[PDB]
Amino acid sequence: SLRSLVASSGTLEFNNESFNWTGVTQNGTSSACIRRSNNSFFSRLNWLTH
Amino acid sequence: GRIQDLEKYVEDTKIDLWSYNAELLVALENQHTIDLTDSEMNKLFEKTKK
Repeated sequence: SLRSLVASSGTLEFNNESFNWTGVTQNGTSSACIRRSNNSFFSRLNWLTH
Repeated sequence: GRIQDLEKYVEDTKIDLWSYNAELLVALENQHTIDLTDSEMNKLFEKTKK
């Protein structure tokens, strides 16, 4: 269902939005997903940690 | 998504098949009706001739 709904919309237009995540660590990163030899993550998701 | 796509697809397939059937039905019947009316005149002409 998710694959179908993205496909039918036909656009990846993304607008960043400012959520108030006061109190947690943002921009979490992992060694399983390396961009330019640095640890990174899915560009559109924001990994919150302690 | 998935289930709604199927319901949509079922109706679209069905509509195309009935729309085809209706177009062909009139076309077949109409050609034959015009041919049958012509036939009766020819039969009358031939009957008078005979």
